[PDB]
Amino acid sequence: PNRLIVDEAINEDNSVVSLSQPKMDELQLFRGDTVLLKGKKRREAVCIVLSDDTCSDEKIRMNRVVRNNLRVRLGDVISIQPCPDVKYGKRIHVLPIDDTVEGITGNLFEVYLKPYFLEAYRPIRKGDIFLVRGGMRAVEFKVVETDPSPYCIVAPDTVIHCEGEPIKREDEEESLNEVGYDDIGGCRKQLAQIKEMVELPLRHPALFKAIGVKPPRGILLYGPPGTGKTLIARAVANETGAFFFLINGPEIMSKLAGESESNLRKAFEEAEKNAPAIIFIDELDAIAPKREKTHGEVERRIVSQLLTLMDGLKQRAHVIVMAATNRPNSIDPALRRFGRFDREVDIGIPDATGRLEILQIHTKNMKLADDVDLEQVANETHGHVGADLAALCSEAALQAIRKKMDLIDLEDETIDAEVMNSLAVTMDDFRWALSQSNPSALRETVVEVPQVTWEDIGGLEDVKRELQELVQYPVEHTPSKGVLFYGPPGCGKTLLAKAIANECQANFISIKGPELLTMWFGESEANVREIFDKARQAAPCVLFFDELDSIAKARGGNIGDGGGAADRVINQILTEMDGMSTKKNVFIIGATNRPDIIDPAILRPGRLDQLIYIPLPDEKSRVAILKANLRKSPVAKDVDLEFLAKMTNGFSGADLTEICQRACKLAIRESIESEIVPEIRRDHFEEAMRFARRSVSDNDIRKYEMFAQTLQ
Amino acid sequence: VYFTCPLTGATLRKDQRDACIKEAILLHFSTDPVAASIMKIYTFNKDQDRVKLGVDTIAKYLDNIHLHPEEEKYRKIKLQNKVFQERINCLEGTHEFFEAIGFQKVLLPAQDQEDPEEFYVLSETTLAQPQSLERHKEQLLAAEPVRAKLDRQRRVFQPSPLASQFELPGDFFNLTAEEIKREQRLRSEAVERLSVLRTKAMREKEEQRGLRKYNYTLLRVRLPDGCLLQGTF
Ligand SMILES: Nc1ncnc2c1ncn2[C@@H]1O[C@H](COP(=O)(O)OP(=O)(O)O)[C@@H](O)[C@H]1O
Ligand SMILES: Nc1ncnc2c1ncn2[C@@H]1O[C@H](COP(=O)(O)OP(=O)(O)O)[C@@H](O)[C@H]1O
Repeated sequence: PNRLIVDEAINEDNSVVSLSQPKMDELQLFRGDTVLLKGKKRREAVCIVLSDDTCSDEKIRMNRVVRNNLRVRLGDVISIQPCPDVKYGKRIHVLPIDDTVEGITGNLFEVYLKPYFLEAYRPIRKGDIFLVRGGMRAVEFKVVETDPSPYCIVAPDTVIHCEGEPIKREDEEESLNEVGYDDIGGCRKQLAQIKEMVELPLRHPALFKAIGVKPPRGILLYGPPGTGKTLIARAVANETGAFFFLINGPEIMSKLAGESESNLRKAFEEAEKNAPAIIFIDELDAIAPKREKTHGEVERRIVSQLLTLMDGLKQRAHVIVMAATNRPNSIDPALRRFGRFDREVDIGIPDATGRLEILQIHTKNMKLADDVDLEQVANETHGHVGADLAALCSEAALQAIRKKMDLIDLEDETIDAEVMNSLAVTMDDFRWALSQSNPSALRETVVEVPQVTWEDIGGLEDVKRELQELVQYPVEHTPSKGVLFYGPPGCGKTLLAKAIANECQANFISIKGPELLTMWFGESEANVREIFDKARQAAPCVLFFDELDSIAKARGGNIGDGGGAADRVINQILTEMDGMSTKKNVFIIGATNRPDIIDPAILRPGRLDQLIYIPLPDEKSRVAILKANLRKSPVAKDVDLEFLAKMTNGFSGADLTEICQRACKLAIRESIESEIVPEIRRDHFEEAMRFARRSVSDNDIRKYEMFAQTLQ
Repeated sequence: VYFTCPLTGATLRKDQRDACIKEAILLHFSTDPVAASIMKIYTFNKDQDRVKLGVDTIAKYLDNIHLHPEEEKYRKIKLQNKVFQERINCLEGTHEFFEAIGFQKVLLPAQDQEDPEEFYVLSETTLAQPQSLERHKEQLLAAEPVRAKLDRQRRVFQPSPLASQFELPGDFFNLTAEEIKREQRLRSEAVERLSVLRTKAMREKEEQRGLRKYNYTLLRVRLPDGCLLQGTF
């Protein structure tokens, strides 16, 4: 009773914790009441309690600053003891920690402590450590004297004193600038997977010493450079308390024969002595490259030594080995056998949401101007990884620094806190840095939740329901795990696959003709296994195979070369599909404009069992399509969209879009010419009608109808 | 949460509010039948949109006879009329109001049928002085539902420093087998929930489970002099 498990914070503020409301009702404390938290080693901290809709009934959410003051870690238990007797303070004395006040001078109170405490009414206790961010520096302070004891509320009428040399950090105190879970932006799912596998054997060693079954011995983190592979490994070690040993390929390979292998096995011995511990091996492909690709004795012997060291982990209790690589297929396959490194996690490239969170983390110490919009930046930074967003914030800061430092002119060993705190980074400084920055992962495939929703697709009301049923039924109640769309081009085949991914908040993986053709022409169809493996790692996701017959067309389509219906890639697709379960949360959607020439195997039971016909839209749907296409622009009241729909009887959705964009092209030109009118007028649509034509002939509709009648 | 009934002065809980007020209104008929039926029409009926239409239609019947008090065709209100049945007959207390302001319930021959129909017929005693019905019409239209007043229960408390003095057991921080298995199960379920491919309707069904717990609040104020002030809203 009155005890909860320590969990991650949602509110980043250092003076507050969040409880689930039912526990506040049992403790009979209100939102905003001051409570004490009882931690390990007879230590306590004072904070304010609130509540939210996400905290578990049996957990307390507190950030790193509060956990460090209690000397507790995630997964521990603390007691909550309300203390309504807390009074307002009269005088407090707060001094900085030397580790964070180096190179900076000036009046720390006016810059940091004053706005931090002013009108905040934060609880304070003697011995507390708390962090105040600003001036592009993270400065933490320790409380050395409080006139009331042992804690109070710091009110606007409380005297705040700060005189004396910075305090040297104690050996039992950890720096708040060390990487933890709050420093990781996107890839929350991947971090959760690591938690499940790693935190338990490190937080509770006694659980696994009593049994003959070992926890996972190695985890392989892969993805482009700069995505957080090392950051996750360090954050987990720092949050659980396990000793972190850093190894990398170049450090071992740069050594001479004998010394190289000695250093590798010595690090493993040190981890055992310091167990529990995590051994992180960076550039695994450099320390353990495929042996069949090299003739050197050093490379082969190091691989053999690493293989035996991994096996020795059954004796080195509580040591977990993690490795980082670019691709699981760029390392010697022996490491990936049962045991050793038999768990793989795809870190990937952050999406627009993840990129925003990463920028918000980096700017924690930065003062941003009112015109700065990090969401807009995250949308523009396509192809960037966290390492590039870190450089982006640094470059934006340096540009802002130069602009004002030319006016500050402070040339000394330290820089005043006031002149740094007055510096703000503007939108022009981020845009400048964006123009100079170059993404490191631009050529890599970017997989994210699409922005196309059901309101963007005109007509097809029944197809929308069918897709929702195919995904919802196996979860609400052998259900099919894929559907093929057939029919005329430009009717929404791709949009349907995106819209269902959107509503499900699922990742959308787009496979287009050129990619299917590249695998065919280059005899690299093995990449299909990586596509399906990406779909599994990206789950929940929708794996969309567009232009399924693109290779058949490349081979002649209606004529044909050495092949016909089946090819290298579709057969690899069949291979992977037959190994995928309905419980993998991967929904496979295909699309073709020539369903008569696709390998019939793909439609056999257990594969793409569902087939949906997408005909040309009817009259009411064509109106809906025009309205959806024009939802982003001003349209005059004289525009009769129903009249246009009545004329465009044979037009596809793609053809109606051309009309809308042509009307936009004319409307925008008139506006530009007038400036050198503000809305799209009927005259612009009537002119567009003079050029727009239907792309789907009547004979092509008969071809699709006959196929639909074949299946019924 | 406590309330005061404005018709009796009784102290009630949140569930006892309608029971006491309804009983007080039904008893009030012994003092002022018109005021009691007016309270019943607004208080007993939960659908206030129908109450507004009911009292507006009743006001129109009264103004019709007020304009032409010499014509007998405005003295009788037909209980089987489509408008009366939908707006007035569907409410509790509207029949009591008609009787309270001088209408008798009688059966009159129909202008085109043998079967007598139900009418509220104004008596000559009240018809002679339209000023009585005009005042009763305004008393009905200006009325509101009767609800128990929320008791603020103003209290001040003095915290006792002794409540903050407690020492934990030495084995407090040692988690049990159930606490460790539960936490690892929640970790596996949290990873699974992120992995599940589901539609928005399935997502909302679970998220919506946290939305209905409270309709009252207790507020406290921390005062500079160390006093804790509390009240109910
Ligand atoms: N997912 C991420 N979330 C937050 N920061 C990230 C992320 N990925 C990379 N970074 C940032 O980029 C840098 C990563 O550099 P480094 O420590 O060499 O790790 P790695 O090269 O393995 O990604 C750090 O500054 C880190 O904060
Ligand atoms: N049903 C529809 N509703 C709205 N717009 C559509 C529809 N069908 C096609 N379009 C328009 O056609 C364009 C191409 O659609 P897409 O689904 O990419 O065609 P395909 O699947 O044949 O490649 C889209 O940008 C969209 O504006």
